Amino acid sequence: AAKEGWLHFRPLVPWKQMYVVLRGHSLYLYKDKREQPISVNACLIDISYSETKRKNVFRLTTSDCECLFQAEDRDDMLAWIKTIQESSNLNEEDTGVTNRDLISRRIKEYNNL
Amino acid sequence: GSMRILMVGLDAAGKTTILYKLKLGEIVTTIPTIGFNVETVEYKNISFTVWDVGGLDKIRPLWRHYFQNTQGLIFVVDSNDRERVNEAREELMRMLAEDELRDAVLLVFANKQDLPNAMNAAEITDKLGLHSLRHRNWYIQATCATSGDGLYEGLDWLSNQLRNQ
Ligand SMILES: Nc1nc2c(ncn2[C@@H]2O[C@H](COP(=O)(O)OP(=O)(O)OP(=O)(O)O)[C@@H](O)[C@H]2O)c(=O)[nH]1
Ligand SMILES: [Mg+2]
Repeated sequence: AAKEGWLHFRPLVPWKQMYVVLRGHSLYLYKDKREQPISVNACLIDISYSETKRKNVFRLTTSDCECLFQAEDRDDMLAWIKTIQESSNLNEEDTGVTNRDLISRRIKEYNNL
Repeated sequence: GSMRILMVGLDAAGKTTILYKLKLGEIVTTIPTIGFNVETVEYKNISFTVWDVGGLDKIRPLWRHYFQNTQGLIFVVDSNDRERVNEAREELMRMLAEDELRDAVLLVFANKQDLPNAMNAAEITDKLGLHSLRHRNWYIQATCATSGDGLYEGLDWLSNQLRNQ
């Protein structure tokens, strides 16, 4: 694993505790650490300011989902964000295309909201 | 009553910091914004819906997706970044040439005034060529996003612009 640890999780598109393992660019969520995905090769990832009142939360957005993960502290959140970022194998062109499409969808939703 | 604001500028200028300083009264942890944050800020009986749009070079082509319906433009400049001030000028001018933004007033935040030898508002005015903007109300406001200095007077100016139309 590139990184693993407990995170509180809830989808946008109640919180439950999940054991999360990032392998390659696949994010695995396990109910039980003892019994071990979301592809993050093409994603947006940022600090959640207003989707939650909780601190230390990152918002993950892909073509298939949008969800919140709460880390133990600021450094843990930052370490998760960075490792997820670093896991993508997409080139500059494909990064630009996927970023464009994910952002444009997000603008549309917030122009509605 | 209400005012739609587009807040743009080069990456690292302090835009997200400004938004949440205003919205939450906090100095938030940030990473480069790939996309946008949007918040409504209530100030002196006006509801400012502020779009904080990422300024990384590769996503500047996306700025155009936010132009329609903006009443005020906030352009944030890192006053410590002498290396990229002309680049900031060029990006600003490109945006100001867009017909979707013809009616938008322009607020320039000369941010990071706390940093040693930061360019003052007078210098930024000169380096951005702001006087050449003869067909648009514009105003420059020196700021420190982390302390909040300058931020409310910027909102004062925007408020007067709304009120006067
Ligand atoms: N010294 C100083 N640092 C500041 C000030 N405002 C913001 N910063 C810092 O500058 C860095 C970049 O700030 P951000 O708000 O993330 O910049 P941004 O404009 O949103 O950048 P993009 O998301 O890439 O568009 C952060 O480390 C901030 O804490 C300021 O007034 N003074
Ligand atoms: Mg930002």
